[PDB]
Amino acid sequence: MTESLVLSPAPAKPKRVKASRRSASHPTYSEMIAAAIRAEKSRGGSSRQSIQKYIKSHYKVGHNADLQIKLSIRRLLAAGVLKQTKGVGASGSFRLAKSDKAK
Amino acid sequence: SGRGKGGKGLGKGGAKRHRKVLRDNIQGITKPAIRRLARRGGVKRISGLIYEETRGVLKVFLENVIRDAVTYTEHAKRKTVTAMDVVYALKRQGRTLYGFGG
Amino acid sequence: TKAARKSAPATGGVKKPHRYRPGTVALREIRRYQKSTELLIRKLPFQRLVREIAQDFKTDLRFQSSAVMALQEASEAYLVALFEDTNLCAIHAKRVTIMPKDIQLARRIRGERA
Amino acid sequence: VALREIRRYQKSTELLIRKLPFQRLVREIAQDFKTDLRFQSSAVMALQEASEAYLVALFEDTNLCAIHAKRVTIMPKDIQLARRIRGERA
Repeated sequence: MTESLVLSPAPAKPKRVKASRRSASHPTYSEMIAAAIRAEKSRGGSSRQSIQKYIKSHYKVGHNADLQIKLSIRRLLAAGVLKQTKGVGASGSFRLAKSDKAK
Repeated sequence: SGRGKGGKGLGKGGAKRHRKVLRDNIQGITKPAIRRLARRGGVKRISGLIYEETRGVLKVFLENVIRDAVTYTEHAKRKTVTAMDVVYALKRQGRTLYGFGG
Repeated sequence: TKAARKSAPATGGVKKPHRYRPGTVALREIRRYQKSTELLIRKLPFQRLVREIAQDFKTDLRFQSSAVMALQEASEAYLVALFEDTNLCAIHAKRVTIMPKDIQLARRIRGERA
Repeated sequence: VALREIRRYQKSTELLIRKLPFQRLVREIAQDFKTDLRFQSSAVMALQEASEAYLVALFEDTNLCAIHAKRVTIMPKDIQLARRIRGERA
């Protein structure tokens, strides 16, 4: 049970992390990458070390930071809400689908 | 006519009743048939274009072999190509099949 | 928090069948078909095809069941040998997939593209 | 420069390997089979033309092997594929 067996020992993280009244942490659904991209400046896309940084503080590392980051990147790519820039000096520069200027 | 876009119901799309009288004769080799040939060749994954390419390659081989067969059959006035004719049309270049003959 | 509208929790995994991972079935399919000895393609779709091209080259003629088998086995081994030949071209191109780029190169070296 | 000399060899027909080193090479191979073997001048030159065109066809195929793999250079990997796929080596 991906939703019950693994979440049985993991109500501890929810009572302290994710959304709460007044200023709090962003949910895993959205703003984990979107708000990070909004907050960062002088980037032109977010690298892996970058994203792993901008998620500091109270957060579930577990196997989530190991694989669900890549899985969510692919999921958002399937959505099309993520724009990207390629290179090898930086492993990957992923941006939001911000329509301030038409592509 | 069709009660739905999908294949859940009766004959929404691709309802076929004509059996290759003058159509789809070349398309007698289906996708698993091409896959099975690839598997016997040790191929793990093939592309979409290989389905049409193999049929084109298949037509060339049969055409080249049967070009000799009609000449072989007409020469002996037999008008009925047998196992021997295929070997004669094959033994000349490569593909020397020992399965039938004699 | 069960949103019940977004599939990030993955909603439910109760009735999901045990499906093989992509490319894993090919591993077992290789061992099954290489050992297998059956005639790969059906006789009738092949039978009507060879008759048609023969009809174009020569007027109405008869066929024997042995002749159909001879054409099938030589043709099947011709493709299987080509498939292995293109398979070695696939790894040389550093990728598993096989496309006309693989077949065209294979048909050229072994004298077919002439 | 390398393609500059392509025109020279593809426009003019000539032997591209040294004459006597080929004669010495075939002699040393023949001596092991049978010592004191006598080679005719026409025979050694006839084998040279066949040998040269044998590699030209091999070098022609390996060129198309490279372009298949998004490559320009031909490497030992290319020569392995061409010989094996042709049935010459395996």
